[PDB]
Amino acid sequence: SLLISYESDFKTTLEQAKASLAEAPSQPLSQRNTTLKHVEQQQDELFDLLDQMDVEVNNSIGDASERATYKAKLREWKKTIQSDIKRPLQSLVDS
Amino acid sequence: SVDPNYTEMEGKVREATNNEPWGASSTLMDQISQGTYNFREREEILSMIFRRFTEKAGSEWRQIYKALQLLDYLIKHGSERFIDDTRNSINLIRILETFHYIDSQGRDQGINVRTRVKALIELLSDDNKIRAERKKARET
Amino acid sequence: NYTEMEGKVREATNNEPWGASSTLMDQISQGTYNFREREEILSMIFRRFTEKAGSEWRQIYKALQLLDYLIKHGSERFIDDTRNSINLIRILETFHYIDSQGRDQGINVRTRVKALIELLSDDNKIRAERKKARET
Repeated sequence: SLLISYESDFKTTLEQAKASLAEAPSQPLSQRNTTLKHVEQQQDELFDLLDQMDVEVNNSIGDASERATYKAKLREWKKTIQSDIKRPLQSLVDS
Repeated sequence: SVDPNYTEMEGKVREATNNEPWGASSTLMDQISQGTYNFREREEILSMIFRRFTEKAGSEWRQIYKALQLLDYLIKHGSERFIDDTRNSINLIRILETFHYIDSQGRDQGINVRTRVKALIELLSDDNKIRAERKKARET
Repeated sequence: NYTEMEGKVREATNNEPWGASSTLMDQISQGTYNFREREEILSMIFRRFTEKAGSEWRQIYKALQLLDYLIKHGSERFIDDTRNSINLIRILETFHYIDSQGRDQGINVRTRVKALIELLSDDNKIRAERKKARET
């Protein structure tokens, strides 16, 4: 399904950004800039994927109990992006 | 009487905004955009850019024009933090709205600065537009 | 004994590999941002225009390619230096060479040099090529 493909892209992207974030502080500045810039792009990609998934969840899933389950997951993912990507990235770019 | 001791990044911005008529290269601009992802380099990039707005005038207009080009590029390719820093200083950009210069042949050159400034201010006031422009920048 | 940067220019003009790496050319472009390397690149490229002739047309042709790339990607100071020596490039307009099989290879130089001069001698075209390199 499209949804599954979106979710797979999301999780893959989330893992990569977290790995880049953990690795960034130990890279030389020249390399660290490139790394943070890519993480910032991935942050934007992750938010866009939530929008996309929400649209797809709405169109493709008729089960009202199941649609609720997906919604909670999206909401938790949004919070994970904020806390595990956006906030640590901002902090690194700030110092 | 010390040397001004320009850093490498500061030298990059001086270069990207010198008085030559051909414009900063793609790769130079890209390199500057990378600098916006750490505190020191980004502070240096902001100061050098905004120094040109205040230190240059008249027949040195192309330096201002180039500083505006750099700034626009950085909105599209630099850090979100850099964009917020630039907003906080919109005032320093807005003063250039009435930049005027007529060259040694009658041609209006100040109009290049002015329209550039006008488009830059429009961009900065519109989060949705910035968002879309950064998307475009990545694809291309 | 050639400097490192001089070596890179020689490399970018070699018969082999026939396509130059944009990676090598980027290293040469970065060299145009400081006096020491810029002069070396400039003088290597113009020695090529002077010293090579006839059956060595490949090095002249690839030297012209490098120059074109550097105008588009390198420092504005390098462009100013190149234009100051535009007379030395114009000399190549008349480069003549017919090979072992009666084939005109000199034309590859003449055509290439005509385009570069058209570019180099027009500020608007240079600005547009530099921007377009960024729009990639």
